[PDB]
Amino acid sequence: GAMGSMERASLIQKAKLAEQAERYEDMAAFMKGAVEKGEELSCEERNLLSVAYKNVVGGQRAAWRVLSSIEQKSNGPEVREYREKVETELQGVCDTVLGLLDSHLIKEAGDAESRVFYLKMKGDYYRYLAEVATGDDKKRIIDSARSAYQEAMDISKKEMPPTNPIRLGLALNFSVFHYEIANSPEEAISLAKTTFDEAMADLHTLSEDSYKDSTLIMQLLRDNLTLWT
Amino acid sequence: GAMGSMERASLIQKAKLAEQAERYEDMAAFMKGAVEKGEELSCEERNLLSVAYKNVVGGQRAAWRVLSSIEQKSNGPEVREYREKVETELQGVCDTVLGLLDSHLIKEAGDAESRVFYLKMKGDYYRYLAEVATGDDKKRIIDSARSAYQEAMDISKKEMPPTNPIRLGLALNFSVFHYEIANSPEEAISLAKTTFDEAMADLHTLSEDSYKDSTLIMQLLRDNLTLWT
Amino acid sequence: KLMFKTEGPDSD
Amino acid sequence: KLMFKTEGPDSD
Ligand SMILES: C=CC(=O)Nc1ccccc1-c1csc(C(=N)N)c1
Ligand SMILES: C=CC(=O)Nc1ccccc1-c1csc(C(=N)N)c1
Repeated sequence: GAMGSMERASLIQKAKLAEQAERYEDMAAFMKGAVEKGEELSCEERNLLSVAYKNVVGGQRAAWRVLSSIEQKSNGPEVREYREKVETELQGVCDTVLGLLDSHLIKEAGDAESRVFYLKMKGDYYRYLAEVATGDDKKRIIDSARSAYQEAMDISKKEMPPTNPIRLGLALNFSVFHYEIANSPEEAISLAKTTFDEAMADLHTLSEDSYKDSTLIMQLLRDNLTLWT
Repeated sequence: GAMGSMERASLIQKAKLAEQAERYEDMAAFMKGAVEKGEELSCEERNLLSVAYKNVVGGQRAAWRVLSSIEQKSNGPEVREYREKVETELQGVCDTVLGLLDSHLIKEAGDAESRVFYLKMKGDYYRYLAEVATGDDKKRIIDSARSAYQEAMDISKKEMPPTNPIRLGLALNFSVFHYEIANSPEEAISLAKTTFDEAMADLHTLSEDSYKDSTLIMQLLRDNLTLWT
Repeated sequence: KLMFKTEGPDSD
Repeated sequence: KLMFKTEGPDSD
């Protein structure tokens, strides 16, 4: 694509500059270009990829919710047309990320840390597609998210300690998937509670810095449990 | 352009929806499409146009400043390249707005309220071009901003009361032009003080609602004076 | 809509 | 950079 002529290292450097400038669409385009170089990504580069697209899709999700709410209240074609425009752009971003993951980030990821990271992303972006999906395509999209999250969970439980931040963030997101996408609030609560309690029991093994990383995500699990129970 | 097939009224409605969704690039594209219909704009529509592009260019200015600061500290080509990319996009947005004003918003604006509004915009977008300009092109751009602001000032003083919010916002922006673009801090301070004092003396003529509109902008003049004196 | 906590930047 | 107050949305 349009980043084919730029050095991988230059694309990474510009992604970091774009982050500092809060230019997340640019950041995502630079990271897409870095991924398309074909080399595997480091932990820092995976985080740049994820942060960029999370910010882009986050703005789209927030806009879509505003428009959907106005549309529901209003039920001319303009509200529906514009909600559809935003929805299509959101779906396009999800498809782009899912495309990077299947071609070929996931299949080239052999280490637990990288494979879990990417499968969690696959779950997340199918989850964002599910949020806007309506009907049977909705069922298939939900199952795709579930499958990705479940495979990530299986690997993380076998290969990572219970305080691992990637493992914790995965469980957090899968529990939110259960609560409001799969309409399984009890599964959500059970997952969040077990994850929190097993991490709690492992905190004594950690350095001050790792302790801070793990407790930050545990607090998000607690935040959700407080709202759900 | 791509909005040529959409009804003017639909474009206005979608601009208002985009504002609610905080989708300012869309809002600006809808308003550009409304302007290009060729009809004059109402006060509300002028405000939609201005708010949309102010938000778009505001994000670009903030990004450009972050990048320029990193570049100055660093003095590879990447920082300069990316600052240039953002700079070109900013210049493109300024050129688009200036294009709308000259073709043909300003020449079709006969009422003081509309003509002052557009000439203030012309001053503002030449001012944003000046912020990134370097050298002699810089001098010509500064003079273009000055000329637009001055003509707006002349009309506003002849045709509007000193508490008129358009007149007040014009003087605010022209005073900031003087302070940091034209390197005329004394002209800036004099303008802000005279504008504030003349509005103060006219507040007794206003309704509660107009009083609130005028005092809000007077507080911005005071905010600047506090920093400048 | 009430959004629950998920991982990473709270960008929506 | 210290930015002074100007009219309209403080979007930068
Ligand atoms: C501030 C720098 C920093 O933490 N760099 C890293 C170094 C090693 C692994 C991950 C990261 C990382 C995590 S999030 C993130 C981001 N740029 N948002 C970067
Ligand atoms: C909230 C609605 C409202 O104030 N509508 C108006 C009606 C008559 C003149 C101007 C406006 C206006 C000023 S700013 C603005 C905006 N949409 N940002 C709209």
